[PDB]
Amino acid sequence: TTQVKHFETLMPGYDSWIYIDLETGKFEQQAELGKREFRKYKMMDPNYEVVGTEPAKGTDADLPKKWDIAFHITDARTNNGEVLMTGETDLNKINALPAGNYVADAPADIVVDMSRMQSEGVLGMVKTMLNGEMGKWVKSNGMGKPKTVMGNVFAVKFKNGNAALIKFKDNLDKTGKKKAVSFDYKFIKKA
Repeated sequence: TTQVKHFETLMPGYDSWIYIDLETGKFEQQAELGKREFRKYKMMDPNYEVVGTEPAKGTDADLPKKWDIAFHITDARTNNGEVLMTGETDLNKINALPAGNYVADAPADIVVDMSRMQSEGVLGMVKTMLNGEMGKWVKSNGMGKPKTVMGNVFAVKFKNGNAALIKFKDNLDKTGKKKAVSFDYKFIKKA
């Protein structure tokens, strides 16, 4: 288990991801590459008509070479990882992954384009993979309200045998106007 490391960055827009290599602390930015569906919604109902499509601009082969976890706004994805939101809130009081119910990534739609939501009630959506558990790093206070960063340490097991313990710090910049992802973490290299 490494010392505690830190990661922080201001987030890009709805059409982009950051990909974090937890081992090196480095990240790369990249657009969502998946095919898009423009959906017109009849009032927060899941009933919609398809009004447009743009083809995919790439495939998973185009993804950055080395990454463990990834963020799109507040959505989270792992590179073949399983996540458990533990009950621990002090990252200094934990140095190994506990037993429990670890959650794999599952199919999910993300919002890639929200520019025509006000004018038309249309959203560009892409079908991708998200990790539902890690997604809990921010808790909604209800719509139209700033979310709150949860204090819990998240445990992450990777297929490759590495692991991490992550505690989120911030989802906004200092002004509180711009999105961000900030956390402290310990990396546990497969021995």
